[PDB]
Amino acid sequence: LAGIRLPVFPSATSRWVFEARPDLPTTVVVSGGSAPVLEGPSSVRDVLLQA
Amino acid sequence: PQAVVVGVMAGEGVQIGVLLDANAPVSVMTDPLLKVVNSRLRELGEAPLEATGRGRWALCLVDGAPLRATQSLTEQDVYDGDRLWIRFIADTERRSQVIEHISTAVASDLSKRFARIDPIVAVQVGASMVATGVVLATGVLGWWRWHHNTWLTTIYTAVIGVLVLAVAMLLLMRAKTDADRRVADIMLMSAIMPVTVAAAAAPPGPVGSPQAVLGFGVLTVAAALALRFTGRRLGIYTTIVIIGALTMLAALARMVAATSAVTLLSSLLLICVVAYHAAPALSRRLAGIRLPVFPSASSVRDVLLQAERARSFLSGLLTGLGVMVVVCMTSLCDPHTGQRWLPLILAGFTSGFLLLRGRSYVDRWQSITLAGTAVIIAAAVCVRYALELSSPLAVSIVAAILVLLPAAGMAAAAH
Amino acid sequence: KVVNSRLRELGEAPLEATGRGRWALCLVDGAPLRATQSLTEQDVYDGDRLWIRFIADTERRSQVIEHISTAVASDLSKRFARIDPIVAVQVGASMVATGV
Amino acid sequence: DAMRAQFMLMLDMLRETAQESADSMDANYRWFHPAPNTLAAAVGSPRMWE
Amino acid sequence: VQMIVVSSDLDQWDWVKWLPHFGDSMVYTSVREFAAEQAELFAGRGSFTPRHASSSAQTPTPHTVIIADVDDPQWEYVISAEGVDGVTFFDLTGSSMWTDIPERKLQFDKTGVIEALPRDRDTWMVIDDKAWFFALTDQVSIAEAEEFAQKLAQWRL
Repeated sequence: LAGIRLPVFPSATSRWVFEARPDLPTTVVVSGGSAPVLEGPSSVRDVLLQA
Repeated sequence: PQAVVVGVMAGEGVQIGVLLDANAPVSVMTDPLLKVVNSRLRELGEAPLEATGRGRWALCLVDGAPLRATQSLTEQDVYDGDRLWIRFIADTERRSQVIEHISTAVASDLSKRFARIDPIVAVQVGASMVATGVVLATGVLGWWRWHHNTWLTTIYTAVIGVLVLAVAMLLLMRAKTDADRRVADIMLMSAIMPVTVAAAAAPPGPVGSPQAVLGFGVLTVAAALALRFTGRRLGIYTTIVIIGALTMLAALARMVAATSAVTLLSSLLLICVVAYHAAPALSRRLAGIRLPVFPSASSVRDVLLQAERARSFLSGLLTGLGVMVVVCMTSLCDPHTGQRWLPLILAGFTSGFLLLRGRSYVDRWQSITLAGTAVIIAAAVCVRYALELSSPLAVSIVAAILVLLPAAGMAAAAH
Repeated sequence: KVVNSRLRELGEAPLEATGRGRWALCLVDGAPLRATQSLTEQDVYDGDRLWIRFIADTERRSQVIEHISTAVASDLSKRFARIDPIVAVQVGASMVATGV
Repeated sequence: DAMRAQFMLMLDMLRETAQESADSMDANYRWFHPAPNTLAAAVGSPRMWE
Repeated sequence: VQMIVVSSDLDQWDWVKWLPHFGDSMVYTSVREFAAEQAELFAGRGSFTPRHASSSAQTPTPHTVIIADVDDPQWEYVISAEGVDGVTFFDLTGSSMWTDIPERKLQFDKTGVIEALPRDRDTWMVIDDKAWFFALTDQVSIAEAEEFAQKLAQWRL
């Protein structure tokens, strides 16, 4: 119900790439302290709300 | 209007009076202001303020909220005579942390945000469970006395009082901490109920006026005795003493001789009406009684202890009077006896008095309990006139009345 | 003179005051500087900030200090005080909710 | 499933080892390159013109 | 380190007055003006040469930083000669002569995210020809700048 999604399996049709280009970081904002900041990838941040 | 005088708080607690420029932006003043306080601390011979690692100097309200660096002191809600705080705020910048596998991620994050069960809390649960168990036991034991005149109720309840009080005494003597005291207090308060009904059930024959005199008496005594030796939970014990005391006066009168309950009910209501004015004095004199000491927070200690004790007595006293008025008021009005409209309007004006009087006390809970005491009476009267003398108009009208009553006040205040 | 001259070039009104008193330099807290001593005698260096002020005869300054723990003063400001409108709104909402 | 369970446990311990090393770099880099807004208060410290 | 500014919008650089790093034994309106006073000293010798930590002990101590805010075409003399060692230029105009080299260009998105070519942490050398995400911008106001400069202006050797 909370949408926790278990990882998807590769279906045995491709080899593993040990080092693809890393995942892009995400930014956050606050109105009064208008200076933006960054803290991490989208796939990871959601889990903290999901739990 | 070019400058304003304010008291500034500095390191470890020194307060210094300063006259600030009313229109320059606050960020321009924070730097030279720090210099001045250091000069005074050095002349005083104290250690000057110093930075620690990474952070910045800020000027905040005593609540800690920082002032906007670009705004002028006059632009903000700062007036001459106010007080401010200069403070050092550390840097929060740091590396982030990621976890790749969702199961481990869930466990790690979730265990920091919440507190798990432990042996300290476990005991309070058990103590509360046994307390509920015994109040149910007296409930069933008390109900039997209403159909049978045998000695069973007093005999059985007596042993319960002894057993519960016995455990409570040991806990009270061996106690060391607030948690332990919570457990002990819960157990002790639970002993009052069985001991009380054990006595009131002893006089044989059908239940009535003669039995009432014993019950409310010992109850009042028990609460007073516990309050005298314990010195904790002042408010609740105070409330029990008041309802027990006033009920005992009526019971004795009713037991000896009383022409009607209406006479007694009217008398109590009148006493309570004047008692509200006496409540602040009672609290104030009661605070002088000598009983042990346990704080909720060298000469200052005595003043604060006295202040919180007095405040505590007032809330309980106010509560006890509130309980009595609603019981009496709802019993006094009637939809069939004579001028049915006379007590309704009288109750309204009586409610208005408390509704207005709530403003005389600054305390949040004290003002709220007073306010709440008025609202409940109005609703209760409508319910009485809705159950009895029942008809479509009455219920329809009572619903309209009850829904509009609070709505008008809230809307006028919030919009 | 140069400050008033510069203010006029900016289109700002020059420094002026009425009543018995005098013009002198002051610190951010309003304390005036010594009239007979060098800026080198005083603790002044490049980049410091100063104010020009009119010292009226009516001027009075506290010049007194006191000690009380800041950690407690800050807590006591919220630990117990008078009621707030936001709370009244929440209670009001609860009352009307109780009514329906 | 037992091999799977054991395998997962071995991976967790490498995670912990990597994390401590990362904190040491953050501390060291921050120790030499603070955020620009904090530089004013540090002017008197010996870290200036270092 | 010593710093020089060549700019037409002098109102933006007014705060520079307090800093010591801009002094001499110094803001210019054009390359022709800068050429008469400053270039006579610096144009005398050298060209750029990427250095390294061990080599740092040999390069001369006063490193010079120059800020470009004028877009004068007269700069071609130093740009076509591939600069000089011990100097560094920042182009605030985005002129075509500076803008024709990806290995030296920083691009800003509407969100303040900067893009550039990837560089190696150990040698700082460029490792690829395609531009990518680089850093989130940090910035300070003129007031903050003058406030910091005044605090710095308090000290001397």
